[PDB]
Amino acid sequence: MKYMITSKGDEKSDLLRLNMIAGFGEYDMEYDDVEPEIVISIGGDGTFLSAFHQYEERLDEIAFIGIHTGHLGFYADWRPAEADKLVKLLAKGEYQKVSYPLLKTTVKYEATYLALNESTVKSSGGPFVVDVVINDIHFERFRGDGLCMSTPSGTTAYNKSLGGALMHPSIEAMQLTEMASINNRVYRTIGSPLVFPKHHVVSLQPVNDKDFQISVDHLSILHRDVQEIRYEVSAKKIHFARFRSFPFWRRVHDSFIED
Amino acid sequence: MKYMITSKGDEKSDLLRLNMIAGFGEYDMEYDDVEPEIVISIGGDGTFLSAFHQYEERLDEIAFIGIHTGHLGFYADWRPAEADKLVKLLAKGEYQKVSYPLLKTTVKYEATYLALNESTVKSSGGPFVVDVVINDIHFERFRGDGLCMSTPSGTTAYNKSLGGALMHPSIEAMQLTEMASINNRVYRTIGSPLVFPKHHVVSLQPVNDKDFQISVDHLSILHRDVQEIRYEVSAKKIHFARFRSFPFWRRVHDSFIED
Amino acid sequence: MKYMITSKGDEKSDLLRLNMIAGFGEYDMEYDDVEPEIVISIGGDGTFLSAFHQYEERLDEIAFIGIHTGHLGFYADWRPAEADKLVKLLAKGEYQKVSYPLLKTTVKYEATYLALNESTVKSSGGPFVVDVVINDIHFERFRGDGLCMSTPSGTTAYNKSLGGALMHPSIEAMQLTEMASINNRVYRTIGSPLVFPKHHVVSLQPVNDKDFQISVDHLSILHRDVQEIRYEVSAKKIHFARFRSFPFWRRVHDSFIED
Amino acid sequence: MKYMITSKGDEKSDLLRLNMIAGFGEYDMEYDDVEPEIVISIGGDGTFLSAFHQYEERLDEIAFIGIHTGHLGFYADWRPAEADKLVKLLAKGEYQKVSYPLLKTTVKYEATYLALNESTVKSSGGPFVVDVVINDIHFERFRGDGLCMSTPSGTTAYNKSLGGALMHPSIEAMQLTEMASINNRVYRTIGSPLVFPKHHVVSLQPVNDKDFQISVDHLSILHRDVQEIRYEVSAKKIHFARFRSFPFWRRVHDSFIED
Ligand SMILES: Nc1ncnc2c1ncn2[C@@H]1O[C@H](COCC#Cc2nc3c(N)ncnc3n2[C@@H]2O[C@H](CO)[C@@H](O)[C@H]2OP(=O)(O)O)[C@@H](O)[C@H]1O
Ligand SMILES: Nc1ncnc2c1ncn2[C@@H]1O[C@H](COCC#Cc2nc3c(N)ncnc3n2[C@@H]2O[C@H](CO)[C@@H](O)[C@H]2OP(=O)(O)O)[C@@H](O)[C@H]1O
Ligand SMILES: Nc1ncnc2c1ncn2[C@@H]1O[C@H](COCC#Cc2nc3c(N)ncnc3n2[C@@H]2O[C@H](CO)[C@@H](O)[C@H]2OP(=O)(O)O)[C@@H](O)[C@H]1O
Ligand SMILES: Nc1ncnc2c1ncn2[C@@H]1O[C@H](COCC#Cc2nc3c(N)ncnc3n2[C@@H]2O[C@H](CO)[C@@H](O)[C@H]2OP(=O)(O)O)[C@@H](O)[C@H]1O
Repeated sequence: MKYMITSKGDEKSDLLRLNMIAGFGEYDMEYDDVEPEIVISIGGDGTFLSAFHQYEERLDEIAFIGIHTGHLGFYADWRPAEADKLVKLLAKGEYQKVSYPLLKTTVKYEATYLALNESTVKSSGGPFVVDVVINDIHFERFRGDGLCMSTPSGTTAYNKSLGGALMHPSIEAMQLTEMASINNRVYRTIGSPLVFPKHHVVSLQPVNDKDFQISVDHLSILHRDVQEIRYEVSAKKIHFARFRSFPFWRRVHDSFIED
Repeated sequence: MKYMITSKGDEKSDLLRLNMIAGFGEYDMEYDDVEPEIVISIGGDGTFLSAFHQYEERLDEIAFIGIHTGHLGFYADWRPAEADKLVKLLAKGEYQKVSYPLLKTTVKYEATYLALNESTVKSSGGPFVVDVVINDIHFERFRGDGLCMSTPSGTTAYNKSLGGALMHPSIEAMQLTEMASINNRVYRTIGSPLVFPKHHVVSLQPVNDKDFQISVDHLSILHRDVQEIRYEVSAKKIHFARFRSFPFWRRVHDSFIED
Repeated sequence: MKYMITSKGDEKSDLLRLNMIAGFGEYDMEYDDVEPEIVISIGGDGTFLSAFHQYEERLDEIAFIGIHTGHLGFYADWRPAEADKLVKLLAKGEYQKVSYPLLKTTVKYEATYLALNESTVKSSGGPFVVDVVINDIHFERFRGDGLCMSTPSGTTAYNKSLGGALMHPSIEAMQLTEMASINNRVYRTIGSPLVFPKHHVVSLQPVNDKDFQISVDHLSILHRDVQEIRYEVSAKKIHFARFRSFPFWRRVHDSFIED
Repeated sequence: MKYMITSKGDEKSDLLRLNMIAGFGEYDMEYDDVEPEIVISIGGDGTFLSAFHQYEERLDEIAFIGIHTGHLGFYADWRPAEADKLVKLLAKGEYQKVSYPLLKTTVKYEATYLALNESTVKSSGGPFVVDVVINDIHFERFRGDGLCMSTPSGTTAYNKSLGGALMHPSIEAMQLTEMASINNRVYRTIGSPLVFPKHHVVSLQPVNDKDFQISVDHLSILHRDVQEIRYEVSAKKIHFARFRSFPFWRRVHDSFIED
């Protein structure tokens, strides 16, 4: 099978990468970073997010694996000590796969993006006012610092810091959280996080300024003359190679409660 | 068809009830409060919750309808002015039905209950400490005022006041929120609301005191010698007669944003 | 000087108490639990709160000291290893004193209480609705689980779990936090914690039910036919014997950040 | 007396300004925008904030007055209908004055600023990590979107949207709130708002990046090679001309509860 390995670039991750390549050399496995069917990320969740976006046009043909050489990650959830066992079981194939939902972001001026964690919209220069439209009905006029739309696996990241709920990634949904909303006699927002099912479309529309900072995972670019930002659960999914059982709620416990 | 009408009991709801019965008398419709196939609640969401529990053993054979004679409700979402149109379309049948998920609560000392809004566990006398177990793995030791497990349609009720997310009721899930959790060098909880899919089981287990106040919707009873409280999405669903399109997110907007 | 020592009652605290009494026996110090001028609490913050209330009628004549035989406390902030040094410096006198503000609670049916942490008002049986009146002007009609009025040193306790601010105890103020307030088309509360200076009077007044559960620190009693609950910063203060410098913000850091 | 009037610049505020100048022309009152002793702001709270900063070097010699030609403001709290009565009572003098505390911000690379609402520190490009030091002791390493330090009268503004407490402006304090803090196995922050008395110094210190966006009220500038940001309650105060009794808590009620 064709495989590739990305590295955070520090000494630990690079040497683990070279060792796994050597281990793969003892099997019917070909290193190919153009059309791999297995993508191994060695580093942290940030390294994994970059590997996902490096290959987001071949998502249906790739099984992803994350190894954490630092603290436990939610995508980088296997320890370096297990790398030799990962080489053997990856080479045999026949492992199971698990799929997590993704967020589709459409920016009309169109450009479309996939997020594994979230997409956010923030004020560029000055106040941030957007009309929030849900399935073509005007829901609220938001004024504040910004808005965050999270995938299920993204709920443990930015979403969590904004008061959002943690959602098991088997649920096909997206979650919208507020950043420092104003509420007074003029403006009124819902306050609570909002959780949307598949096929629901949330549209952000400018009121005055048409320039915002729009993020998709780690990528953050200033977008000019934007007329609309549309969010919906993607029809595409990210696929993980299933090594063993590491339940989502145990990863939550190990990351935030104790380990 | 067999039908029954429950009333909040004030002048407005009682006379609307008598008028609808008279209107139903002009059709092939029989008043039966033992085995109705249509249950109409006239009052508020509290009146509707009582109608649901009056007939929770025949849920699969009943279509519920709520009329609000006060402010707009989330279950009582039709106005008294539409009552004559409701009589005509209910008598013809062939209306569509919509189903919302329910929460199954099991109390072991077993007793099982269904909630349309939520079930909560609170301290009876003294401090509240419970071990939270998710799918048989210990997740956290909670110390504080209590815990709330909400259905999707319950998310706009107690859940909302506790910081929970609002979830569209097409999502088959339950949501767990904390009430005033202690977090210091001794105890540690997740803080965030937790959203669980079907077939996930959340178990609350006593640490010292075995007496708690357990609520299911409006019913709140003191339960002695409790050994466990188990939550999971019910296999049963409540069925609403679908009169017209009143989207969930519009009901959210009308109730909390403006109307 | 007259002194007394209270104990949590476990083996550790009792034997530390007996050892300190023996150490005090080597000085001009008399054990008196009727009119002590020095009150030493050995246990935790709960033990200290009970010592404060045991002697709250002689607050102006007592310097309090707390020793924690378990985890660090905010009132019980000296370690057992320092007990022999505490005996020597307490016997000499001439130590400095520090004073923390207290909360005066008046319950009219009058009865008055002093709180070192907080006083709370909760629903007894059924819904909790109270009118909140600030300096005789109606501020809000609160509906929800209850309200909490905290001293500065209480802000790290119940107040913290309810989202309240942590206030340095040199500030003469009280802080009001909400417990699970309802906000919809009917009811409207401020949401935010409220911080009041001296001489401001916050009055809670019943709307329907006149029975509530009222707490003052660890004491919680059901109060019948209550017509009003009045909160204001007390003119009385608790006095601590100042052993050395242990800044409030360092106690916050050691308790909640790391130690 | 020397007076000046600033205007939001819309038709309503400009014509009200010209009418008040005409009214002042009937008294011993001289228009001077260089050394006024009375500064009248006509517009909203934003207009008032700009008037404060236009004259922040003569604060001890100026009494400020705010008139709101739109919705009620917290500084612009008098209605246009009262303008003719304001002219008469301002011309006589002998009115009372009320003083609100201010926040002193020191930026070391030094530059010092006064805030009437708040000062905030946010990430410029990339992640935001700062060490928080309280009275020279390291309190926490904050990672997240930013931090906000509010005056008492600022607590109803940005501070409120970030979960901060509302503080009566007679309290000489400042309040620190977090913006989307990360909390996991790596980082740990207090979470709660922090309220500091006079003479307490809160210092923000860079960890990696030394470039941040620093705001003081409406002014927001990018500051390069910053080594420290120091916050403390200013020794200076803003003085308002006291027209009549409009209590702070009533302004809170009228702005956020109902009016
Ligand atoms: N104010 C804010 N509060 C919270 N989060 C904020 C935030 N601003 C931005 N963000 C998040 O940063 C992401 C971009 O940085 C790469 C990443 C990531 C990531 N993914 C997850 C996830 N799914 N669950 C849990 N932790 C996750 N991290 C970890 O977040 C940290 C980096 O932020 C590191 O500890 C990562 O772990 P590691 O790389 O060290 O292993 C964005 O996508 C956004 O979510
Ligand atoms: N501290 C607390 N904060 C918030 N909620 C609290 C709460 N303690 C208890 N509860 C909720 O009470 C329920 C029991 O009272 C009957 C009901 C109901 C109900 N259902 C919903 C729903 N799905 N969405 C939105 N509003 C709903 N209400 C409305 O809540 C109010 C009554 O509480 C009335 O306005 C009801 O509207 P009406 O009857 O006047 O039409 C419990 O089940 C629990 O949820
Ligand atoms: N849902 C709730 N969330 C949070 N707090 C809640 C709460 N319900 C009630 N409460 C608080 O209990 C108090 C009554 O119990 C005695 C006490 C105390 C106390 N004082 C302080 C303080 N000033 N700062 C910080 N920790 C403090 N504790 C510690 O709280 C714990 C006991 O609750 C123990 O760890 C105590 O430490 P220790 O005894 O083990 O040393 C009430 O007064 C109320 O505040
Ligand atoms: N995410 C955010 N969430 C909340 N607030 C945020 C914020 N980002 C920035 N800010 C605040 O803006 C200020 C700069 O804009 C000028 C101002 C002001 C102001 N002062 C107060 C005050 N003391 N109490 C209550 N409302 C106040 N406003 C009103 O806020 C609105 C403008 O933001 C207008 O309604 C103002 O009213 P008006 O001008 O229409 O009369 C900053 O200083 C900061 O506080």
